[PDB]
Amino acid sequence: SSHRLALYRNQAKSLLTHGRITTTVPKAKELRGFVDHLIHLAKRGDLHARRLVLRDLQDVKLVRKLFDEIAPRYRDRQGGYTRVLKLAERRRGDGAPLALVELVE
Amino acid sequence: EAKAIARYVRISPRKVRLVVDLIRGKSLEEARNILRYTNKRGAYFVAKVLESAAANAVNNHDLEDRLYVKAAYVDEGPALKRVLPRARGRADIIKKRTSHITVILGEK
Amino acid sequence: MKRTYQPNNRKRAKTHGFRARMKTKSGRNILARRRAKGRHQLTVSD
Amino acid sequence: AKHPVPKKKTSKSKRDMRRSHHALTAPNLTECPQCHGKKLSHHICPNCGYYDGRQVLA
RNA sequence: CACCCGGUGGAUGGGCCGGGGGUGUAAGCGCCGCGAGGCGUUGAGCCGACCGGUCCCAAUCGUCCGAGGUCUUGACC
RNA sequence: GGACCCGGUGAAAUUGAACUGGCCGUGAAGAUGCGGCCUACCCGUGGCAGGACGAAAAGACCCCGUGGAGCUUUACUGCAG
RNA sequence: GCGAAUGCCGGCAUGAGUAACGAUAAAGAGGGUGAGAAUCCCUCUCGCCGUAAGCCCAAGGGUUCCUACGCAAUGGUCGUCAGCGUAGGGUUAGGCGGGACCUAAGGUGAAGCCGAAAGGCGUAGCCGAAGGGCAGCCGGUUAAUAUUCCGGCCCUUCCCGC
RNA sequence: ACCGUGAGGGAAAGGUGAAAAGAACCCCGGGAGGGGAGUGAAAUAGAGCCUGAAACCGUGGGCUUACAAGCAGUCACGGCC
RNA sequence: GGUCAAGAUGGUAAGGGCCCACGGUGGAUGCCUCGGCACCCGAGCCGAUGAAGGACGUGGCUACCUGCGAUAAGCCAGGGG
Repeated sequence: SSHRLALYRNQAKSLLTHGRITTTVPKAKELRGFVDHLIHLAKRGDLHARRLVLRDLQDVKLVRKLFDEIAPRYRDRQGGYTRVLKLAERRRGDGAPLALVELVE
Repeated sequence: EAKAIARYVRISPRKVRLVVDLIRGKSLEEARNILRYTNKRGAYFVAKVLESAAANAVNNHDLEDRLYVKAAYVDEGPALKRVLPRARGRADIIKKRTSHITVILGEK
Repeated sequence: MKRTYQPNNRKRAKTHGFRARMKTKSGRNILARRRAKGRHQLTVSD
Repeated sequence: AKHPVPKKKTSKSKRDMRRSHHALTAPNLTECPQCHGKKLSHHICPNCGYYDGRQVLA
């Protein structure tokens, strides 16, 4: 619900900033598509597009940064602008097989 | 052949138990990746008690590698008699069953 | 919840305190009781 | 409120027998990509960074 | 858990892409009225699993275990 | 949101003991353990309550001890006033 | 001279690696330290308060407060974090509060009054409080204090002299 | 110590050795704790460290275990050791 | 030498039951003592020249135990050494 989002939110956020973070299996598996999806919008690129992407992310700097910045570095492909890579270790007490994901580059 | 150990070891004797019951009687180096990349706690520990083990030998018990663990075991003892919620009246304590940890390291 | 413990310096003290016990027959009694008898300290001492 | 509780000393025997079906199974691990060593079947590591791309450190 | 299909000589996930379904014509500029709003562009926009394309992405590489063919009698080649 | 799978921790009353199946019969008269029989591989985890006369508590309902404790009146006696 | 008293005391197994993490106000990411960090430090998104999950005066508890070291156990997991360990250090007032003033309840209580003894009562006087009364305030200043320490501004009572 | 506001209750817990000579140094390790050396008559006498039994948890070995009932078991006959 | 058809025995144990060896956990135990218990002979008052009993207190460097207490591990005088 409000949480599913939130996530996708900040994760989508942080990420674009670095372009490959460290969350567990799933977490990543999703932040992908979405974030992913988002991308495809930076690609659309315009009034609208932006008015969305931001709509969620909320933040000029980026929002723009990507739409212009990265977007391009991608204008060509077909989704997938992300390469979700699992990881070797696992957060303690837990034992969760975290994992890392980036913007396929 | 030589051996590693250590009592006053805080931990689930049991749990521990699985630990070896694996890497158990097997090539040094070998399991040395079992516990390196296995899971559940103890490992860490378990590992440890393999290094001062492999060590002790070569060092003062002597032929490297060709070694392994002819045998490995763990015992419980000393408890940790632990107090909990008074039956909301009378005490109910558990016990972090201390934990011993011996383990062989003889040469092929 | 209001147990029955809320101590009250003023209170508890007063109420109980070297003196009093003293002042009293009884009090006095046991007191010098306790004293020898047991050792220890005493109320107010508390 | 202990409606139901055991009724007869569980029997070590059995007891354990129970605790019997249990057991571990060493990590299926493989061996380095070029990292040379044993890794978590499918991953880089404090030995790798590779896979195909240098996405790590050391 | 066991059970089914796939493991880049792949269409298995996602992604994208068409397709459907669903919401009722968007963000903007435009033109009418002091304003509120309306009318247009514009059945727009936006689309969660539904039908199906395309190797953008991610199923790399690797291990382990596994047979041999038990004793007697006879029936045929 | 627990419950389930992971990792970390890790109790608790009751319990002689136990590898504890159904039957129809039985015995102190409502039996997994005795007889005859029929089904019957060894272990487990997610469950569902029936039987183990399940747990809780040496029945409060009962009677029995020329037990006890409280109130009652034209019970016995005695004191206070 | 002991199974054996739902016996007493001590240990030790049960159920059981299932039941619980003490409010369904959620988090997640980047860097940093460390032998080792979901659980520490900085930082950036995000959620919950907001009549509180605010600061304040009390009463109660008394070093729990800060600072440098450290994690064996207590922290219902970790833990380099602590309101945990050791060591050092911290809170100053003519004017704030208590007394150096006042009494009601009440308590004491020379005299007085009655008890088998211990005791009972009890005048005046005394004890007795965020009730009465009383002479200040704003800024600064350390790891902690502050109407007390700084300083600027405002006072009171007693004493000696004239 | 500890529960009790109080009057009051009211525990547990002694033992190395001849004496410390109480373990310098080197090793794995964040440490505790474990491997050697040295004291030594012995340290499986080693720091809550004399004797240190049982219950109860382990590590290996012999035998034994998947058409099978009883805590028990004990009598017969058989194979492995 | 191959094929079919039948007929009977065996190995393989996830844990498990018994026997043996080696730990661990736990402290019984014997033996021991700076402590009691018990009975008998000794002895029998302390107090304002503020007692018995506490409070806070000095050791150079500190909680406790102690002996004193401000002239605080003690200050004088005589006997023993």
